Amino acid sequence: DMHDFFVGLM
Repeated sequence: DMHDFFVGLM
């Protein structure tokens, strides 16, 4: 999901 893009920010 596009929201997963945040997990990659971590």
